[PDB]
Amino acid sequence: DVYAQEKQDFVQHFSQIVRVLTEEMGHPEIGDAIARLKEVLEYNAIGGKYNRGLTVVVAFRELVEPRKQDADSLQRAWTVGWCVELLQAFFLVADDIMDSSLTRRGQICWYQKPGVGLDAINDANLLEACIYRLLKLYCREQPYYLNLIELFLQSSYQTEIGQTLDLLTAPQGNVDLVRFTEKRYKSIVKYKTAFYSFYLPIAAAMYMAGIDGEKEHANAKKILLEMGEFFQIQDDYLDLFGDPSVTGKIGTDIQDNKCSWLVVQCLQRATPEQYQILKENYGQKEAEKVARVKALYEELDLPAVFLQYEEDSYSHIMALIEQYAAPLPPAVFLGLARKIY
Amino acid sequence: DVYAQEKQDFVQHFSQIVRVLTEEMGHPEIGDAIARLKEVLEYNAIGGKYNRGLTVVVAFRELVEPRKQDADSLQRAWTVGWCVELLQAFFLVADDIMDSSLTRRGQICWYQKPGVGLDAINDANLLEACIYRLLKLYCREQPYYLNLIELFLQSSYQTEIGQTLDLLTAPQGNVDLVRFTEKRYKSIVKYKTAFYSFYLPIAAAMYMAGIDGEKEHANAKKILLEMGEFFQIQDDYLDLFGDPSVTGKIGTDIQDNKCSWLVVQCLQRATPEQYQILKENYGQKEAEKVARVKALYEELDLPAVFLQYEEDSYSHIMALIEQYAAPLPPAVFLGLARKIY
Ligand SMILES: Cc1ccc(-c2cc3c(NC(P(=O)(O)O)P(=O)(O)O)ncnc3s2)cc1
Ligand SMILES: Cc1ccc(-c2cc3c(NC(P(=O)(O)O)P(=O)(O)O)ncnc3s2)cc1
Repeated sequence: DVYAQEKQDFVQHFSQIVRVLTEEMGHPEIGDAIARLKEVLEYNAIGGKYNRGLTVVVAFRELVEPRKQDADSLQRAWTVGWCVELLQAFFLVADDIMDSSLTRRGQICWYQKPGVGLDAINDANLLEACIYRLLKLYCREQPYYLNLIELFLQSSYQTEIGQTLDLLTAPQGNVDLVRFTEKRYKSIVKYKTAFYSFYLPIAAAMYMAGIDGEKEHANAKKILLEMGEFFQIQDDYLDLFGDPSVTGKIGTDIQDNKCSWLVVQCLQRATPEQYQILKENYGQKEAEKVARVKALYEELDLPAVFLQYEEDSYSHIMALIEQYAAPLPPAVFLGLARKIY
Repeated sequence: DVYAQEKQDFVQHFSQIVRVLTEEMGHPEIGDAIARLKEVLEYNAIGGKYNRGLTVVVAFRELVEPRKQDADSLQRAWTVGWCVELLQAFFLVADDIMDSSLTRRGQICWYQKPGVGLDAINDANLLEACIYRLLKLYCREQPYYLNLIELFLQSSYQTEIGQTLDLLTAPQGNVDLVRFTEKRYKSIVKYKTAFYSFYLPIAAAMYMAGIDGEKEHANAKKILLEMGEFFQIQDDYLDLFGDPSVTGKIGTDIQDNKCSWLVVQCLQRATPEQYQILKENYGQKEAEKVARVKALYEELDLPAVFLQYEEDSYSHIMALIEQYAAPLPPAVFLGLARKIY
């Protein structure tokens, strides 16, 4: 991976991110808050694979004439990559509280730690605020400063809108399948995950590289939102049919009344007898009642529909790279495609 | 009031704010989210006196040569005033959840409405996001655009930091009076309320007027943070000794283990017998155990200490206006002083 090359340099820069967000050394009065902020950063922004933030860095290598990769330019790319990870950490701390999740990456969610609770709401907002403090501290003089601020702000808004739509669509506690439509599913994915996950990191790299034209961004967006769509559809598939060792942790999507790609397809493909069997069994705790939905999906050959979808989507993404990548190097999109397929 | 003059024009502009944040008319997919956003705006940003947002407008009249008050400049001042109110609504929706409050302005807190609950966390973040959407929609071309974005972002961070400090200082459930010190109290007030309440609206007016020098801002800040300090100390006093009719709703500060100005003074002024009587009775539900703290304050003549403090603070604020207002018209600060004293 072009990712395992930049990784150590990215994780090591985190120490600097933290030092600089804590050192408010002129103001001793707020010392205790700043220590809490340190703890929030370290618990919530560390632990994952850093795919989104690393993408900022990789794409920045690929886009900027290598003679303009002076030590400070890369300082800035590492920082902006960390900004994407902090935005992510803000979303997830807050989502975990809204979902009443227990763990995140097999670790206890921050709001469930003894003594944190709902104070995590302020902590989450502090994660988000750290983004603009870093952008100012590192990128204030740069011609892309305002472009980046607007990008991060816009990425928050799109994600929050998507979250609202998700929350209206699948309220934990209300089995209503009439809400689970293909259009709604696509819409949730695009706003809630694809913009920040796929558009944001590439677009940030673009602006840092001086590539600020609206059409270029619109062109990169069209490719990258499609990738985000596929990426989430594959997550929904693996959640149930992923070999749970190769994958991670067993999936709870059906139990949670999620607007999964699977239930969406199931509903489109269903005798009126089938819809009832789903109305009855979907969103339940009972293992044998989730084993029964798994069998209704298997019986509808949705794994084959998925495999069929994964191939079609792969050709489509390549047609899109062909058509919309220029004048960015196609490898910017292709590295991403390779990681997700 | 120079405030009751601009008020109707400010409240009426809210309809436009809302129309423009809802009309995402090109994107029908997100219709349901946008309707939820409308409901969140209307429930949480309407209902108070609009003192902070109005200040933006009043100060903008006083600061800009009246020949530069074309209909669009005032559109923008009304919008930026509404931005300050939305920032406030973000803080309060989120604080109410963190405090487990029941009502806000005798009305049911948004997170306690049937069907909202912890989804209010996303709603709060949407309130905050609306600020930057309005700034973009109305002020994108203006030379003060970036200055305003940074001001709002900085005001969020200061407030969030203050909130952390508050939460560490007075955890509901942990009677620890060793944390309640004058320095800590002042620090909480300055970060948590004074910056957004007093500095922010004037500073926004300043930038819109073209007054962007760092020293001018530092000068206005020094006056305005002092006013914010007094304003909060007066709130803590009225909370207990306010005639509850003239004031509003009876005060629960002692019950809630708050870092009130009153307990801070009480602790400084206390035989070691007194400290025990406070250690025992502070933070309790029982009416007769809150009636007992009220009597320990009365017995220490803290109402006289307050009256003494209010006079000293009034002279100090006037000395500060004299010294630091120039070259802004002293009336910018004096209108505020008149409203709070
Ligand atoms: C921009 C960008 C680039 C790559 C990714 C990928 C995430 C991911 C992935 N994610 C897994 P993880 O590696 O266990 O985090 P998940 O935790 O998101 O369910 N697992 C396997 N391959 C990939 S590729 C996500 C976003
Ligand atoms: C910038 C600025 C300007 C004026 C104020 C004032 C708020 C306020 C006030 N606030 C009362 P309210 O009028 O009942 O909102 P509170 O709800 O804040 O406890 N009550 C009486 N006078 C004043 S002056 C606050 C901030």
